[PDB]
Amino acid sequence: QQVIIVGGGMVGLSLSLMLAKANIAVKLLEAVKYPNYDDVAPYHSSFDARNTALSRRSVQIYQKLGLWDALQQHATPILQVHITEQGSFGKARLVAEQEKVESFGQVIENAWLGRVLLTQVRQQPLIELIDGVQVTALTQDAEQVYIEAQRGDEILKLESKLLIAADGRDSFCRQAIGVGVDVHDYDQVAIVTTVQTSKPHEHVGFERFSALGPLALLPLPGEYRRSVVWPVKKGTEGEWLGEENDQHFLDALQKTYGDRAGKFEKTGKRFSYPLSQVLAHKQAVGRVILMGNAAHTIHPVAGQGFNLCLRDADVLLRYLVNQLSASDDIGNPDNLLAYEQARLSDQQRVIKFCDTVVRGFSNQNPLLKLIRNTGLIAFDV
Amino acid sequence: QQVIIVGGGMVGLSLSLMLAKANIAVKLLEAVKYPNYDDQNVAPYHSSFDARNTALSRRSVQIYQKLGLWDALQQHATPILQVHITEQGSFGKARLVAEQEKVESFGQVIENAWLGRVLLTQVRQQPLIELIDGVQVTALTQDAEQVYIEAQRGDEILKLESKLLIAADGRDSFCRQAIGVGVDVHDYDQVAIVTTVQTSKPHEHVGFERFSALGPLALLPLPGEYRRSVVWPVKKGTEGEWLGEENDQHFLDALQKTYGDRAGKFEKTGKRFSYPLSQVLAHKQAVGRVILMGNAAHTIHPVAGQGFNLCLRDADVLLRYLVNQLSASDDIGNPDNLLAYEQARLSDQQRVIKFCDTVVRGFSNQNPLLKLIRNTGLIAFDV
Ligand SMILES: [Cl-]
Repeated sequence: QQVIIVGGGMVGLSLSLMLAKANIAVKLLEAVKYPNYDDVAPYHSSFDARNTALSRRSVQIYQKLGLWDALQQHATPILQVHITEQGSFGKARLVAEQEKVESFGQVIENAWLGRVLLTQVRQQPLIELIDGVQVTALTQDAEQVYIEAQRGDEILKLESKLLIAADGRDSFCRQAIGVGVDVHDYDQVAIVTTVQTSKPHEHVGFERFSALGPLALLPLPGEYRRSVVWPVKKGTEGEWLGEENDQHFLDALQKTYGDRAGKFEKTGKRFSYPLSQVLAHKQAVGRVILMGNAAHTIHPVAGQGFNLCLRDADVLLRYLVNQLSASDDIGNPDNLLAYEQARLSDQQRVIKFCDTVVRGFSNQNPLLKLIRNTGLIAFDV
Repeated sequence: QQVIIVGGGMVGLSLSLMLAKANIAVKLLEAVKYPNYDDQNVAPYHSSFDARNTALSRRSVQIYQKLGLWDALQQHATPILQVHITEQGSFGKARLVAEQEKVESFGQVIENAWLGRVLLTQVRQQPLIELIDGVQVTALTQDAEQVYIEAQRGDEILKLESKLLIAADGRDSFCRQAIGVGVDVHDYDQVAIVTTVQTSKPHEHVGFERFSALGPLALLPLPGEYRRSVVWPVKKGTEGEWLGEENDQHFLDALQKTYGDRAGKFEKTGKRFSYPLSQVLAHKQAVGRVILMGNAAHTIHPVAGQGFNLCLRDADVLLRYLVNQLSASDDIGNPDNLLAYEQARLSDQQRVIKFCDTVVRGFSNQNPLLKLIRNTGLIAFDV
């Protein structure tokens, strides 16, 4: 092979497929052992399964890869958004209609996204899948990267002209190349789950600004299934978590939305992850490049930062293919530095956008602050 | 009498009525001669298409309610019950509809001619208000005890004294220049084109605003069910293609092209007034026994109401300082009491001025509804 990718997640699996499509062989390393579904294995969307909001560029990226036709089987589009409020300024409704395909994006089930990616990777002869290995050494010289993976008793020694590190927020390769991270924490915790409503969503996403905070209702592939996103202050998560508070969670959703979504009949397990940002100081060190959560972990945004990672993968694929037009060295360090410079503006804009979204959770009645900020009618403050 | 208000506009008339309600006699001066309405059938009241309007806040209506005047003022004042903001963009189409919860919260749009008529009529029936019209103040001096002014009627020279002088004589206030107070001017490179239009569809107390390349185009209701006020900020230098009788059809075509059929056909437009968006601030608002009120203290244009709602709040707070001062002294124009009032108003005026900058800077913001849909983290976008 020519390229080594450390980390076999959504980003790593997607990056290996883009390289294989560009006729670039790749060794993919992953710590966990993948399920070998060999007759066969029936996919069923679980109430406790996680979801991901894909942007239009992410859908287009998978379209060029020829994978969206399969990914669409368990992904639904968002056609409209309905935003409402009822505070000390009046009731207001914001309805936005989509007209271009996937402008509001698609909500895909995570289990289906990884299954399609894993199945297609195993069909590509240019991708050598090496699961059950944990990298424990990484060195560099002027010509190659050297890694030592551990497989129980065996030692695995590999080398390549370029190493792509996509091993998650707690990346091992990032600390091996001596790169620190900056951590920004927020006093918020996102409560996500999957509920079942008597009324179908009809590809409409909902959000209600209440005293409990912004309560989201995203459509799911199931016509009567919805994905809830509910950020709250740290410590307030215990009131809604656990099987003991299943109906209490449904009661808060019912009294907030009333009958706009019908009756909240069932709910799954409520997941909680603190809102924070883990940003690496650098992304390119010699012939090693950080991709995904190894470079930046931005969870509070829609898509959990996955759309930004897919853009990094698409752009890196171009910088490597264009480099191969000039020489046989796909791991040209100056090319990796130029790639990082080309991604700086988009990454900083998303990182700043994440700060705006989290600080916006405190803003109740934002539709009527927009009405006031027009200066058209006379409020009194 | 005892208090002299210089300026017989909407502010001076309101202030004189507020002082009269508090049992405070007041002399009111004005440069223009007022038309005694009486029995002259030649001149009743008409809602002219070239007349100005004012958006009154809830507290402003509450102030006129305490004065027993809103029952008559409502005859030519309409409430805003809904606000519809539309927007079209590359990503799609969005609409925001905001309704009213409590009465008067969205405000009332009153005709300026009717407001001045009711105020002037009520002032003339108030014995505690001495109305002196056709007088122009040509001199203003002051000592430790009184203010001295000299007004001219052409041949008659009027000399008046008072313990307190309330200067409400407009943006080019003579009293502000007499006490030696300069102004600070903050200018924007935009002017606002306002006018009154008539539409085939009734507005039904619904105010509209559409964002486009022309800038934010506002359509607000008026007392006439088919009358609407247009608020249109443009860049300085391009207001000529909309002003003038020869551009009446050019102006109506731009309204029809922006709103389509949401307001029916734009049948008729009045004269287009173009006033520059700017803030004129007096360096000081109180010097001795002279105090500035209205546009004499701060001319505020970009916001709805043209600062009038701020002036009524200024007058309401001023009455509280004057009434309490009279409860402990006979000097209603104590300079230190006026200075304590000015500092207490600094917070309100400064936040209105900052709100003006926020409004003006928002004109350059096209597609604001989509930005709100983006800034909530609901769906995945990319810019
Ligand atoms: Cl105002």
